[PDB]
Amino acid sequence: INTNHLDKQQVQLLAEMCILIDENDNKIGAETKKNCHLNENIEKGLLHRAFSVFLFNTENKLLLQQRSDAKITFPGCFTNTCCSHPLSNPAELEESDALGVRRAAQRRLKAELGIPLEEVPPEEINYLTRIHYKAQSDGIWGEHEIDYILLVRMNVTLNPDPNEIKSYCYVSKEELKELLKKAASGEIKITPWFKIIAATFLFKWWDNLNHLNQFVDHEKIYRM
Ligand SMILES: [Mg+2]
Ligand SMILES: [Mg+2]
Ligand SMILES: [Mn+2]
Repeated sequence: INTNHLDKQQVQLLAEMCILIDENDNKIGAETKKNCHLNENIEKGLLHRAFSVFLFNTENKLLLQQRSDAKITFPGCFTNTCCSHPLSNPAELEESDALGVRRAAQRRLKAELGIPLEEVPPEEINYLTRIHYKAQSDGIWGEHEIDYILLVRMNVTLNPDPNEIKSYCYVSKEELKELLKKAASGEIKITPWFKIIAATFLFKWWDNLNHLNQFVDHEKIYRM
């Protein structure tokens, strides 16, 4: 179907090749971003690899973004720092130490937020665990991913792309709770994966930013 009612820069990105995985995060093929995000294809079992970054500054504030109205899935939605997909190329397919996803994150942090690659090298990105989830944006578009959860603690310089991001802000624990109450009462919108992680893992990790190890689980894929 017909992507003419949609933003041109976003549409171009639909040609990007994502990693098709089985339910255990083993690579099984490669498919365009567009096909990976059609509900019709997700209903046929299509599942791709993804990542979510949560970036805290040195005041321990979480950087949140609001997705531009240009985004094809979940526009206008408040969400964690940066999400995307590792590309089906040899740089980002690399599975040794989840290096391919961490490289993908660094790349998207630069593309979405204008964060210089040097400010967040792949070593500064802490891969915690993975979550499997399925969620619809509308009738046509949706998500089905095993999402790599990445944490960064870094003071960064921002110049975000207005095509990707409507607004952004750093929040304290209490300010996010306040924001999550506005979401629950329909005053703003949040993405389904951010709701999932906020309800389940986020505040536990947040309380323990110095000791993130007890949370590192590279074996278990959490099913939400
Ligand atoms: Mg994104
Ligand atoms: Mg290797
Ligand atoms: Mn996706």
